[PDB]
Amino acid sequence: RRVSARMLGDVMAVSTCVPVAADNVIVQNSMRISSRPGACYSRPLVSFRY
Amino acid sequence: EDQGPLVEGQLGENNELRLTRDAIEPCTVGHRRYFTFGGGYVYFEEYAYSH
Repeated sequence: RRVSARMLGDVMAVSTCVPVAADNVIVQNSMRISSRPGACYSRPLVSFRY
Repeated sequence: EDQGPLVEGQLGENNELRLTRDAIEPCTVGHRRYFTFGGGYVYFEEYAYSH
């Protein structure tokens, strides 16, 4: 099942993720960081509701 | 050997014994890590051995 993990050394931990419908998610028209010129996010931003 | 002197080292992966201690990282709050040791594991919390 879809889960998130992080190395706990030689073993891994796991947490169950909650699903979200597609209609409850939207991508912004731009990524631009007006507060810091020269810095750009590597992935697009999003806004959603559970 | 059974009668040999004690050597300084650090544990590694898959029960590997490293002779150099250089895997230093900044201390993080709420530390927690299992590490393979022999046939089982060794539990650590806040960078302190547990059991």
